Amino acid sequence: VIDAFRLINANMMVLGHEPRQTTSNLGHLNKPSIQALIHGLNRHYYSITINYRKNELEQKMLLNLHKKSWMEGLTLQDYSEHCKHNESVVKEMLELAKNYNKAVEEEDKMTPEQLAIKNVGKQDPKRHLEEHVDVLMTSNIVQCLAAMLDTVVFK
Amino acid sequence: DYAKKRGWVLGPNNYYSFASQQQKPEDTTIPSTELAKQVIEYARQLEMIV
Repeated sequence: VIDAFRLINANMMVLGHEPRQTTSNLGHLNKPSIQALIHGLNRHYYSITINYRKNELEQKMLLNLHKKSWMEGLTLQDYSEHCKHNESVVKEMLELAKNYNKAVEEEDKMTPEQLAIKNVGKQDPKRHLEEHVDVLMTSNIVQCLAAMLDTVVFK
Repeated sequence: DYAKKRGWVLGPNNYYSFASQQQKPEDTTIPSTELAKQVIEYARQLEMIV
């Protein structure tokens, strides 16, 4: 929340003259706040557009820098910390699946508009079933690939 | 005739020659180059559908 201002002289407002001049890049975004509009906005001063010209060189000392690594790209943590994670996620997905089965056995000859009618929450398939699959796939694929690389890069 | 090309000895009663024993030699634990291919392929078909 940063802003820049300048004054408008009193007598000019009484005369027909308005504060400035117009070309079409005035009106983007620059909706004044009501809070500011309560005080002397326009009546006493006007806002000026602001922008941050981040030139080259200082760009890279931020983008390619605040986050990075090197050897961290090849770390395994293959003990129980992995197997225990798998045996938590699959365990709870067992109940998610049983829920979805029950939640579809209804098979009533109604119309999906009525389904939306009573639809409120916990839409099993999309709400939960799928994110568990995506997480499990990600973790296991990455782990196996890293092990297969280290098995050849070192002896 | 067999002795000229085939193994063992020609009526020795104690054959001496080359052996036909076969050993798998599957000790190598490195199918890494191809198995890595397979895994990358699974990642390939988890994406690029939009």
